Amino acid sequence: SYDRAITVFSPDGHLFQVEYAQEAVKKGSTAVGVRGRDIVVLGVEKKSVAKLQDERTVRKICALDDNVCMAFAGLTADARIVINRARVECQSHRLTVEDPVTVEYITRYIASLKQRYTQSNGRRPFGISALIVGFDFDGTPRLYQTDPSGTYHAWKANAIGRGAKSVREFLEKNYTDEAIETDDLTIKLVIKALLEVVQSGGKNIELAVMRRDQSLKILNPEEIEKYVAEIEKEKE
Amino acid sequence: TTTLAFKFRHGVIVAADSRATAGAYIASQTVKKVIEINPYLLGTMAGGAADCSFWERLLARQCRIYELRNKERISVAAASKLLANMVYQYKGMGLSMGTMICGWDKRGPGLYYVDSEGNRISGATFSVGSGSVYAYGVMDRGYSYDLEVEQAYDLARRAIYQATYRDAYSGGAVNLYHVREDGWIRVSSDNVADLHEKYS
Amino acid sequence: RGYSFSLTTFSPSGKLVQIEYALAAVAGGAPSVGIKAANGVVLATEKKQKSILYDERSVHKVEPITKHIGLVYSGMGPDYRVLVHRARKLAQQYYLVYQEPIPTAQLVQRVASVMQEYTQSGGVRPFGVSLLICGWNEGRPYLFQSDPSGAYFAWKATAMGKNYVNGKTFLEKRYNEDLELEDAIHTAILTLKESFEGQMTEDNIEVGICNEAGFRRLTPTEVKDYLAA
Amino acid sequence: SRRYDSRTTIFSPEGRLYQVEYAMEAIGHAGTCLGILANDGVLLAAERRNIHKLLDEVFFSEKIYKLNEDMACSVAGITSDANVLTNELRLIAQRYLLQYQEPIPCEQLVTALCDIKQAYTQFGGKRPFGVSLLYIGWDKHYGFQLYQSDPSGNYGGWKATCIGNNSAAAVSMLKQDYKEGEMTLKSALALAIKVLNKTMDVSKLSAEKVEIATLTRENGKTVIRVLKQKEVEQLIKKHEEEEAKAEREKK
Amino acid sequence: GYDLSASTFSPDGRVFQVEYAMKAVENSSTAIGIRCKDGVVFGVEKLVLSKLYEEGSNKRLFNVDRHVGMAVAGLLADARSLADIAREEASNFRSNFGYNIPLKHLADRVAMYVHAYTLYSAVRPFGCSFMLGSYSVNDGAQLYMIDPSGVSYGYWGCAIGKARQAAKTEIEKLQMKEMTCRDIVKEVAKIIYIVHDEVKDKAFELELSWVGELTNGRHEIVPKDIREEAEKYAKESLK
Amino acid sequence: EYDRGVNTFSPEGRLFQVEYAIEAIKLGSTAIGIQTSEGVCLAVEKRITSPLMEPSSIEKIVEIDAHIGCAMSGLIADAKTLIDKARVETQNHWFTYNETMTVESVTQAVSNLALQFGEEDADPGAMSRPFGVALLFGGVDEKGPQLFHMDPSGTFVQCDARAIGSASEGAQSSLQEVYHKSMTLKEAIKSSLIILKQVMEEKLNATNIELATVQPGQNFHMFTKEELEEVIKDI
Amino acid sequence: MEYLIGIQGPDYVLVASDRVAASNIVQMKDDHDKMFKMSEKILLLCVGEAGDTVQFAEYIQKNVQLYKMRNGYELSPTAAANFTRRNLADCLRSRTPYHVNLLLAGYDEHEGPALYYMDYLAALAKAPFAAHGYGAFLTLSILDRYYTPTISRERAVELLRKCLEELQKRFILNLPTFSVRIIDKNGIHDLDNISF
Amino acid sequence: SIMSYNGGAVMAMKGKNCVAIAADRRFGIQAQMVTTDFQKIFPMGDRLYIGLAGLATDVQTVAQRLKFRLNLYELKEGRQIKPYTLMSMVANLLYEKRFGPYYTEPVIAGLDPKTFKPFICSLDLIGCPMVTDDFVVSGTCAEQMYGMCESLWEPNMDPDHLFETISQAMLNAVDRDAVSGMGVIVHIIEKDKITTRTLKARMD
Amino acid sequence: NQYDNDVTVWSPQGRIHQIEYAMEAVKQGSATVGLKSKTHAVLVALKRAQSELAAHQKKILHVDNHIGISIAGLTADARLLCNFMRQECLDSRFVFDRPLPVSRLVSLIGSKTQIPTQRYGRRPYGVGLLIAGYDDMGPHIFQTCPSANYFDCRAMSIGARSQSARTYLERHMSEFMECNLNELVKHGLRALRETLPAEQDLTTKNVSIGIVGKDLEFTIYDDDDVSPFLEGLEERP
Repeated sequence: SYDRAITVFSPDGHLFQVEYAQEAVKKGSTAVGVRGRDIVVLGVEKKSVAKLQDERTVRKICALDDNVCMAFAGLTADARIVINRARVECQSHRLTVEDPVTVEYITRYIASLKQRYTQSNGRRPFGISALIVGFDFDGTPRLYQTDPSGTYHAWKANAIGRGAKSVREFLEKNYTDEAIETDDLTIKLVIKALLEVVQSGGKNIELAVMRRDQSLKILNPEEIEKYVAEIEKEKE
Repeated sequence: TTTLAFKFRHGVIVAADSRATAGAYIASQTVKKVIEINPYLLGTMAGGAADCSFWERLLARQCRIYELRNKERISVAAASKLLANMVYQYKGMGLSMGTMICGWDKRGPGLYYVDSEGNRISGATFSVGSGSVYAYGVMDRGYSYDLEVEQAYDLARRAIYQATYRDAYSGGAVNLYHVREDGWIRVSSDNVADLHEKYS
Repeated sequence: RGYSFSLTTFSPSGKLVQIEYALAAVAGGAPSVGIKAANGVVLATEKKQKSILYDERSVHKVEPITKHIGLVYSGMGPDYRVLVHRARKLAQQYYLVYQEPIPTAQLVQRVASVMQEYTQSGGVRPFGVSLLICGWNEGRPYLFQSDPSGAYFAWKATAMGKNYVNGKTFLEKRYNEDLELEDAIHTAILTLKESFEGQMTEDNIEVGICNEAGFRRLTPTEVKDYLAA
Repeated sequence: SRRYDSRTTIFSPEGRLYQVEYAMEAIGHAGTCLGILANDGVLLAAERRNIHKLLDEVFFSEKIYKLNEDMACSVAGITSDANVLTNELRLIAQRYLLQYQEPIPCEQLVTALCDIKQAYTQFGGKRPFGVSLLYIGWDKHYGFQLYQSDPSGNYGGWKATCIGNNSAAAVSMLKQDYKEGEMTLKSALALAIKVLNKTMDVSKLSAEKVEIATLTRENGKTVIRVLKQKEVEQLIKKHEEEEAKAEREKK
Repeated sequence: GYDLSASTFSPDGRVFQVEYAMKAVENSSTAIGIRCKDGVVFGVEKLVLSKLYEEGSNKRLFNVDRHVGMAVAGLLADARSLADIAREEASNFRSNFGYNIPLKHLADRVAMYVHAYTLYSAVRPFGCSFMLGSYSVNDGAQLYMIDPSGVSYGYWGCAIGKARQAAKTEIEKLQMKEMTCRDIVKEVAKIIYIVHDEVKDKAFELELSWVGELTNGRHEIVPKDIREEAEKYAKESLK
Repeated sequence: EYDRGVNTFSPEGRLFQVEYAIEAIKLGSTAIGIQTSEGVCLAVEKRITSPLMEPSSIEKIVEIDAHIGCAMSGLIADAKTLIDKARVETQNHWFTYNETMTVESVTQAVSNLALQFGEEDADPGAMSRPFGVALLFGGVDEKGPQLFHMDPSGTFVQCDARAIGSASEGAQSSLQEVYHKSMTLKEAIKSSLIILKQVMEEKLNATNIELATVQPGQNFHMFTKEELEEVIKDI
Repeated sequence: MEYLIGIQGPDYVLVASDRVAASNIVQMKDDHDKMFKMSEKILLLCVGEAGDTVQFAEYIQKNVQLYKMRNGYELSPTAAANFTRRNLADCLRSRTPYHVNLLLAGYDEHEGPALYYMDYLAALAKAPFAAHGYGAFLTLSILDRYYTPTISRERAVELLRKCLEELQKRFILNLPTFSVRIIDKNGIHDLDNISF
Repeated sequence: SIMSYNGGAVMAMKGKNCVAIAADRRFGIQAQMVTTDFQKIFPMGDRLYIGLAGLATDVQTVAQRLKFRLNLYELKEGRQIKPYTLMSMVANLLYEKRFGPYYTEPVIAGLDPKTFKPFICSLDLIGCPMVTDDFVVSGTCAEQMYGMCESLWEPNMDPDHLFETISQAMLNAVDRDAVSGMGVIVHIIEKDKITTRTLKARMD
Repeated sequence: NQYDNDVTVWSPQGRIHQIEYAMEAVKQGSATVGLKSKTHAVLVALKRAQSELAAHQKKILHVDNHIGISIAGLTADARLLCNFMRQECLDSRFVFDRPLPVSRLVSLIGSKTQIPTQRYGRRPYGVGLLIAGYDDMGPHIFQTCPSANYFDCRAMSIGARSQSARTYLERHMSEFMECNLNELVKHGLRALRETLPAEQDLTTKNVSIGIVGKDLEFTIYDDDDVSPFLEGLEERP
């Protein structure tokens, strides 16, 4: 087998491959996740609308299990690999423990996988960062982030990919108990947050929501258009 | 052996004899068949004592590792499934094991019966052992979900006593355990001789 | 153990430079030519030797993979030999499985798969040969060229080695579909004469033919008779 | 030895794999291939880049590669890696048929091959597969589908798309011409010929320099067909006549 | 950069890693083995780096089987590993074929083990050249030397180390074939003493071994009495 | 560059990767631990990057067992594997020998993992590089309260009080100034938080630090926000 | 031996099972449920050796639900049946054969209701009605007599009750209560347990 | 025996430019009929049909493995398989599991793709092929089928005579075997068409 | 420059630079002194503390009842080699029911250490050990290097500033052979103290002693127990 150290320490103690993979994440399409009391929202920026793409195939917001969902930035193929591995872990965990997987558990599994690739022989880092949203058994909303490094944190709201720093500053300013209160307000908040980063606006975003004891639901294009028009009304 | 466990409104009772035998010879009359797997759930022994002890101790360490990793105590159902999956690997290799994994969780009081054959089942009343057949009848007549804690203690103690009276390979002292939401408590250990004085 | 990293990788342009260098190695090899007649297919190559001391009969560039398939090369002889060994093994695996002789196209596909394997596998250079594979199956002739890359092409007629472009032009000028195998042999020998750069003789060339009977390499006497005109 | 290692897998300082990109440049040079979805069918059309006179023509096609009863694929890139990938695709589909006794979904097969292609990027110290191939198929769940893949392992679903030489100009022409939901296979074939004439350097589409294939559902069975030289010559003549008629409109 | 691996050639067809490994043995102190009618005698100029080290430390006369003995030059670690390989080879031969291994076969096998390492990049050439010596009534006395390359040849007399050439000049003028072991040990001692350099090397301990008919086919260290007589003769001859 | 392998000594006798990893821990957040006769304290600075990041999830102190807890600095993702081994090792010790595992043994176990990294000729699953963390293990055993520091080099040393992370040098100077053998656990907690307040860039809050103690009587216990607020207001 | 029964209909499939579990001479549990919900519109009824039933069933369950998760649609009943048949047959000659007898029931929008039968040897057969266990011998003839391919679901429930009554009358073992579930286009619909 | 567990019978017969293969429909356990619509004859080509009898699990498994291998072969080659080639592939498949055998006895019946020359053969458990010019049979009722086919078979039968011969033979044979019956399906293969029929039979 | 980075590469001068660097690794370590007499073998170490608060890093380890080691260099590699040695001695007692000979053990250490020096993607064990034990032959002291060569010593020191210790030991070697245990350990302590800086002096905290003898199984005398041995030790101008 190809046994080689792709990742190694450098002078000043930085893992250059991990940093470069985070740079690769930065290039990717924006994603934004906003935790909410009875809802958790995920949004993602369509890199471009080819006008020939089938919208179904290109979706970046995927259900790891019925109770948990994720969105990603970075290399889409690597994202698909980790998504499938997390799905099989979800099913195996359910098999072994006779209970649904918690968001912390699946986040830890994805993080351990990414960290293994950062330290194992002959494997590059997974060039992705993921926003993992789900509802715990109690119904507590959960939002976590993962990085190529393997570190994982919980965020009340966070963004990944291109424009992540700017939109993160924006929702740092704009996050409040008032916006979290209404599910429509959470959706409008994330739509605004994305609207800064995406120049085209309107149909250039993909948005999804999950509610307590509900499956992942992707809003219709006309529905997000209605929300976007609502934002236009709010400005005046 | 005779072991007994049932669920009632104020938790789960677990009872067992203290006799261990090799053929006819009674090797020990003071074995602690109820195994304290951890502070929050506990198990019983029937069949091979070595098999039960070893596999339940392995379950104990796995449960503690799960607690440390997930920062929450394992559910009784999940622990029963860990034990079942563990023993199924060695199916057909001579393991003789009978276990009743008893505890609380978010569900409520939980009682699961696990076997070397592979059965894992939840039930309000279970009894596994040589004298389980005798214990079952008295337990069934007495048992109700609405039962006082003292009444349940009496039912379990007398059930194990009658099973010891009829069955040759069950005897010694009736250890009794009560699971409460905080955790298990070792309520009594009565010798069947003084119980024979009491009941008769 | 052995190295496990691929020695061939894409260059900034998008080219596998090791493969193109192997093609250059093939082009430097001795000429070889193939022509597909209606009733057969002929394989011919120059067998020029360094000196009279060499025994021409000892080794043969034209070799039978099977009763009905044989192939010839231009390039590196050792790589050619390991390839013909593996090709014979592949044909025999096919025969053990299916109990019919391997079709020419399928054998070409399998050896091309091998050649691709050594392109991408770790710590191995590409093969330094291009093979010409001739076969008769289902009452039809076949000629195939397999490159170092692992890509196979079907030719009515073609040339390899030195001056292969000039030879291909000569064949395009001189080829007709209705050629019988004898006339096709004469044409291929003329092509080799185009670039032989010596006095041709039975010893210094090889010819091989495939027909309904099967693959066979012409004897020295037969190629002498053919060379007479 | 580290000294001789090419280190295909490593990231770049900018964050690019760069072997995948270099292979995409290779695919850019290759023969043009397009696919157009239609209401009643889907087509594959491609340039026969090898058009030497002496070359024999004995095959289903040079680059149409039937993979299953219900799907086929066209190729642009390194032909040997393409052969390997198509063999792997057929094995994957037949394994699915063995397990489930149903024909494989088109997207599922595409995902399996793309998982392999990604895996070559992730690890193993091996060169990426220098192939991009178009997939066409029909499945019970979604109907007629057209998919594309890349060396990176990313895949997409396209109503119409092109790969290979001048794929950018091809998609630029396709976007204006394509009518979403209003295309039939005949109009799609005409659009394919127009796009092929635009993309291909040859002033005239010879009808020996193209291989065109169509997938359709007839009587509950997929039929994958390669249009014969007479049919494609008729198409090219009809396109030339239409271009002349537009030339009449010009004056 | 043609000398950084043993899976490489110079443009003039030399494997430089092996030559560098030969420089390694040329650095280390001389060892001489002289064949004779009765048997083989080995001698080593074992330098004492520190006064602290005990006598017999860094032994350079290994015993690879009852009937055969090794003498080594170069890296003593590599020499110890080669001695382990030779011992295993002799043991395996006795196990399979039922008798004491012949010296020629043992030398060939250990030489092939050495040669295996010059080929590949992953492993480096051995940093030891060593001599094998044995006696058997059927085979007679035999002395073989194996270089770091893996070449194995039979020598009536041999030397390995710093003063290989000068030791060979002295060894040539011996009439070895007529001589017996009892005189040959004295000759070995005088040659070791003459080749030793007092200035460059602070001190040495003459380490001697023989195999032959006098020992009845065992490699053994010289008895202290005979070694003392030999050393006295050597210092007398040195003048 | 990849000019040199993972396993190569420098001319000065130091593995380059180990040296770089010991440099890497200096990037990490500061932590302090103190050993007292009444127990040991473990304290860390959370280093909250942004306000929205929920401060609970940062876990730079963890429970290896009831009688051992440890705190970490450096690449915490690397520390996750080491604490996993520590947990399974102490539980294996309980399973086999029916007793608690001493802190020296646990630190010996986790330290054994380090310096087992190799490019090749190692295993199918093996560490390519050294671990990038330094861990402070604290627990009470038959010997008593003990604290051990495990570096990326795999050298484990018992220490009365130690600081690991970015400001470890100044924290160690302050700890040498403050510490005395007769120190009580409350005074040690106060002193540790004082030194953490000195080094921390952000002003100390209940949110931005984490503290835990394990004492002879009780298990490893993490001070809740109320306890932190009480102690900090006391400061 | 536990009893499984299935009766297919025009637009439905009815499935029923005994609710007992037994150790030697004693029924340890009276509410044991032998129906496994592999997806929204398929059920897998499982009887056989102890342990093998639950282990194999849960494996098939995880694989089917993983298929749903990754693809976005559910396996059809026929595909699920062939999948479990494949997994069972693969282990027949292995070191770990599953002695498990299955009855798989499902509905599909395209292909309508389907009931499938598998033996421990892993031979798969679609059936209009089928049963497993020793009670199958008693009850199949009643199904043969009174079944019609156009039976309404109420009539099917009545036929099921007839078969279970025959089991009460003749079958030596005690099977006091039986679960009943029906799969239709809407989904799996639980029905009141037939009881005696 | 193991093969008698599920029963079943298959027969094939050769006529003039025509082939006929027939088999019973019963799927059962040792004495319990489960279904009367088991597929023991699988179409392995445009005009090539394989019929398997033995253990039902091995019947289905071998059919599926053969279709896997054959679909790969046809896609790679680009040509439909020849009957002798299918025979050899089946023999290889069975002999790969020489130990732990598949308990099934194939009967392959079809016309050549190009020549349209009738072909029939049979293979044992471990793949000894047996090509035959008149008829081949496999199953529990093999002796009955053998005697009946020996008597009724005539050389150069037309399609109608082949149908009548094989139909009478299968009916009369399976009626005298306990574990086989419950109907018969027969496939007559001709160059221009395949016609399948179900026969009236004693359900006993 | 080119030759140093890998162990397999032989330099043009006939040397492997990597093993020399590994030897520099042991030179950069807390000093130890190994010493023996006719009836006893002692090991002494300057346990070195990183800080006033820190403990001094167990220099002396137990291999078996009759063998023990003093480590210098990378303690992780030292512990790995110690595990190997302990397993070898355990296997010897299990199989043959005898203490493993000390010379045989150091031979096994030599082979194990030698295997990395000759292969790719592997490094020398960056440790030098001083091995002390009592066998049937008598007291033995052995030194091992990162290079697999090992030596048999009357007395020896390794680590930082150990040349002065070797100087004192070479001067006083004659006295050591016929010596009581207290006088021998005191000699070794003086030799060790030579390496220590002039500002610092030996203390109960920073000294560890390891002793094995005919009747004494290998024993490590700690900070409290060194006080009898360092009760003398007059002065060090």
